[PDB]
Amino acid sequence: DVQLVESGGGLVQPGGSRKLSCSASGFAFSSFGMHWVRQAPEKGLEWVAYISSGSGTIYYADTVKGRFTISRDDPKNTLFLQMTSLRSEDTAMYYCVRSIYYYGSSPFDFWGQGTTLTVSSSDIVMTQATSSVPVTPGESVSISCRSSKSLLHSNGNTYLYWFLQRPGQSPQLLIYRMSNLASGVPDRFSGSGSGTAFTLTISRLEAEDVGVYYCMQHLEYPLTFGAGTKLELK
Amino acid sequence: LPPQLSFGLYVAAFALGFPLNVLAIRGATAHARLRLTPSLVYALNLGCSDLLLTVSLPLKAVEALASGAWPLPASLCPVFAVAHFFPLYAGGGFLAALSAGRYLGAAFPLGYQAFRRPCYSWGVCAAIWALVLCHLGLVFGLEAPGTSLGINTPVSPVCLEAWDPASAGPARFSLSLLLFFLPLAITAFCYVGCLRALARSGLTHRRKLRAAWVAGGALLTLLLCVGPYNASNVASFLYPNLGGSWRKLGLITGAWSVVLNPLVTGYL
Amino acid sequence: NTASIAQARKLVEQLKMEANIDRIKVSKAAADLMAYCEAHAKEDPLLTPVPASENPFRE
Amino acid sequence: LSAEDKAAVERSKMIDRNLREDGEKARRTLRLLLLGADNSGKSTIVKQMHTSGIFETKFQVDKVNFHMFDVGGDERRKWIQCFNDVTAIIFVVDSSDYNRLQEALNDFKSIWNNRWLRTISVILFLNKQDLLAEKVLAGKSKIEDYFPEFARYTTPEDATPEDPRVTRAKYFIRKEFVDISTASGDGRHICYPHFTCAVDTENARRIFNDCKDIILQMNLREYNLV
Amino acid sequence: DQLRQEAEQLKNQIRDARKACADATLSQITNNIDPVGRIQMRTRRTLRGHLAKIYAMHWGTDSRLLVSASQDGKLIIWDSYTTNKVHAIPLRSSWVMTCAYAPSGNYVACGGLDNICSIYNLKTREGNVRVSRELAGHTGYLSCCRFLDDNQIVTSSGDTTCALWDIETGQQTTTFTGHTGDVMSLSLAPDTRLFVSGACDASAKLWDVREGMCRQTFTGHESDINAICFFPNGNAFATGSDDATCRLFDLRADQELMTYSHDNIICGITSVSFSKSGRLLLAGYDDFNCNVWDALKADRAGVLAGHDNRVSCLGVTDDGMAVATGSWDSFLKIWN
Repeated sequence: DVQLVESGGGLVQPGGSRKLSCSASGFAFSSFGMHWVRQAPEKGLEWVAYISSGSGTIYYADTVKGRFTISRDDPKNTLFLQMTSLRSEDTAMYYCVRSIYYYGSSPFDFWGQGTTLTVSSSDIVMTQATSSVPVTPGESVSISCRSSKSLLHSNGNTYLYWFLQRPGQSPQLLIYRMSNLASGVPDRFSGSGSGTAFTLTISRLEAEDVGVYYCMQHLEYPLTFGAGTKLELK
Repeated sequence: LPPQLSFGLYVAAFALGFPLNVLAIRGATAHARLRLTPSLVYALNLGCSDLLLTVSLPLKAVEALASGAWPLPASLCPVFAVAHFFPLYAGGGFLAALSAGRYLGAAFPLGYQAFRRPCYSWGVCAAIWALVLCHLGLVFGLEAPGTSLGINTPVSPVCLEAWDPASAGPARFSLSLLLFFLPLAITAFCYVGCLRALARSGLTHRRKLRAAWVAGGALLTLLLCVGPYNASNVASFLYPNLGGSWRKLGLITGAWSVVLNPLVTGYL
Repeated sequence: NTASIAQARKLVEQLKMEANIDRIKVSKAAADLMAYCEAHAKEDPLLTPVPASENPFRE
Repeated sequence: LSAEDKAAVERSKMIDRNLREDGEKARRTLRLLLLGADNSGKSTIVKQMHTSGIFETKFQVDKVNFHMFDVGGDERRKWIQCFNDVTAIIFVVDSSDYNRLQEALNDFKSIWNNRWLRTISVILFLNKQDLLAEKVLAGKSKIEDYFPEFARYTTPEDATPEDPRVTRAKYFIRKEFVDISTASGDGRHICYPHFTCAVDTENARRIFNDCKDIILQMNLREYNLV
Repeated sequence: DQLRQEAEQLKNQIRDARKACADATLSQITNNIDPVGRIQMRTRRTLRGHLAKIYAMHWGTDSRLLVSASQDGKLIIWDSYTTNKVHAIPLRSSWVMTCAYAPSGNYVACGGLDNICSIYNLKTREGNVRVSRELAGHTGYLSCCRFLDDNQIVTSSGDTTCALWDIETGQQTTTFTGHTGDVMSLSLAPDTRLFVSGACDASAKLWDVREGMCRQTFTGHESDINAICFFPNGNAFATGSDDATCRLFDLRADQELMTYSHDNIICGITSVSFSKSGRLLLAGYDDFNCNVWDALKADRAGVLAGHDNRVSCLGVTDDGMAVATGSWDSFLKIWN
């Protein structure tokens, strides 16, 4: 029912300009914060932009600050990203992320399909410490993640987000805290940890569990992803 | 007038008005705790301004015992003096605004009920505050563009009473015309309109007479106590020949405003 | 009428309920209520005030 | 202090803004509660016209919106508590029937002396005046059979009137309700009697004028004048 | 006929059996306990979002996220820890008199003079609260509603009857039996097997949700019963009435146990609630504040004052950490 169809990618000469649009349907778009998240064709995810509901709060990544602009059109349910003076590192894959914020909300639940952009020629260190795990289906897999700063807050929340990206598919939200399982995720996924170290546990492995797992922090304004641990069948 | 009689009138007005003002402010706060209305805002502003003036009376009383002498040091002379002249041009103006509200409560009841906010009344009151401060500062800057400021010593320092009538005339006349006579006209027009609306929409003869008497306090104190002071200022501007006894009578009627404003048109 | 004899069965059922409750007296059930009241008294924060460490409604 | 807490605070602020806008929009309109026994033509008082539970009516007079609520379910003693803040109670009573006139007077007395309706004014509509005139000129039915004081009653000298018998019967019927309303209340709320035929079309103007008077009373009481 | 005579003598012998079961009073047994002392709770949170009279509230099972219903056609879900509004639900009918919050936290309910019980879903994929279901079988105004679970809800309405509804089918399962007056309040037992309901005929009734008819009847009031609440153990309940009095009845004795009243209060009682341990009884009155009685000693332990209008609703959270009340001055206040 929830659809986020975004377009505007292609080949752009360096120093040029480009507009990326995203049309939303199947949900009350005006009541959601919306993110632009960029991943390199060989690296992992990297948060770029965020605009709150009602466009009262706008946050930019430091690498794209000044030359990138995010805007929202609520009558027609559309998000816009205007980018100017493109560098060589902006050739990437762009996802548009739906995210709401209240007491029991689960942010970053839905992700867009993405657009491909090609060009011619402090922050929490969110580490994984594991490039990949060779494993066979059936057993249980534990994936560790660490942060340069303690993610525990005085209100009791921890703000750790475990995401899964299937090969050729958009990332999906698995866990939105240490242990709060997301909607539609099987019970076989679980998570735990402490202020600095975190562990994601998968009890059983099927053919659809192959993919890259990311650990993300949501403690403060800059959002940093992990390096991504790849789980594949062998 | 002998200095002793003026001293006695001043101290009597202060001593009998201060409990009246604190009781009026207490009643206004008690009524405003339940809910906030523009009438309560106007009453609170009038009460606090008249309380400040009440605090202002006694040292001028003991100075008038000394027949124009100023035992207070000069540095405390101007910052105090404007305070004694602060509500005499402002508080009655608040009454005018209050009268306007009463007009809006009578001529257009549905529109006033559906389109009133206490924030509007607070902004209006702030407009009077800024207006009277701005014109008081502009007039007081003419005293010394830059002896002590606000004190002229005859050949015995004197606080704003030995000032040159040639410069005192136009300034006081402009202050009395702008800050009193226009609010007086607004109050009179609003009273006439409110009484006309009450007559056109009568409900009970006894209640109509009671409402007309209650609405009569603002005009009565505007042209009975503040009125003689501005009239004396106008007469001094037009005729600089007569003595300063009329100014003393104007200040005595200002003390009568001190004793009379908390008595009528207030949550006492 | 049918309604009157309907509440006749209704109050027959009420009599049966009072009869099987007649084994419990006022004193015994009052003692049970007393046991519950001074058995869970240390739990509720409404009786004994709780310090700021465990009170989430602090200013 | 966290980012999610700040975003939740922003969402709460947006909700507050929407609530304030809706509250002002609802504050613009005026609300009335319609009351009256059956066979009194209460539904056809206003020609201009949510039927679940309470029948709803909306009509505009001089760009002023009135929402009239008619509760279709006796047991009036309980749900009346919801209507202690309406602008007025439109009490419609049939004057053509003398058998149920005493019951209607008792109902009006119960509404007037209600604990939660201390400050709610009543606009009284003495409906079906033409049937009253036809019955009183028929001569078969007399007010003295039910109200003996009509035998000792005469029209006031300050009357502003049709047949004089019609006028005296109408003024007696009005004076009963006026005496009931003036026995209690003590000026907190008053009554506005009005005569009305079944084919009348100016009832909305009377309701608008009485509502304007009530709002004037509220404004005067707000400024501590009455 | 003789049916009235046999019913009268049947009532008489039930009364004789109740008198025989009454060998002592609760006051005589409880006189040996020391008093709880003066209880003076403090107001910590004030919720100021509503613009009309608040008629009901209900705490969540997580001790936060309380739902409240007001006359401006608004349901508001509050995060009580931070005074943050989570959801604002507009209502089709502005005449709402009751609201319930599901124990699972996924649903809310509302109802009133429209004779409809509307259940709203809070956790949807669209991210907005939508009307999940409407129940339209009652012929009178809805007075109270309580969630048995996510699929069953028991409502009490102004048609002198109480009903049990299945959300999925949308049809009422058991219509129970009628009182002789308007049913004003309803309370659920902790084991969710029985429930008590008070009506306008000064009578309370204990019903079983399984067999579907009335098990017990309690009397003793002489005016409208407006509020009702079970004891924490489920073996007792308390009613408040327009007589300015509360009565604690006992289920296993079928006899009126304790009466709470004072000479200086004559106004009716709107909401009645118990503490977590059951030692304190909280009663909201029409004299603009709340009273804290001792459930055993039957004396005024404290007073919660600060509301500028009639106190309409009360509620104690599951862990007993705080109590939230709501009045007709568009205000909800939290005390501990």
